[PDB]
Amino acid sequence: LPTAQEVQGLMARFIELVDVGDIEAIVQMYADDATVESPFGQPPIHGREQIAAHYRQWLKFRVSLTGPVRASHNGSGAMPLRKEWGQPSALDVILVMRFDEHGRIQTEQRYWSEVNLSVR
Repeated sequence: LPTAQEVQGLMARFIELVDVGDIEAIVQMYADDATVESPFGQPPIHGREQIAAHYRQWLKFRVSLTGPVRASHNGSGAMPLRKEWGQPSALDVILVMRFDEHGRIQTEQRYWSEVNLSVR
């Protein structure tokens, strides 16, 4: 499993990739059978093709870290971020990721809902 420093690096890079919107690079950071859990109790997204399709649908956007990555010794980490984007809207999110032996995202948990949305 990646160390804590490696997890920090990985999750930072993930943010960069989402910010530029490089879908292929994003998808490759995920394990081939990765699972992305939904904060809405919808079915999880499973596997690179579904993850790709969802990132393609999902992607006019700015994503940034609002604070340091919190890395662990168990190959996982959590980070706070803000997504910004007709009005000036923001969404506050926390992402939790568990990585496999190859430094790829094995599982992802996403924390946010409408209460974290600000339309201003």
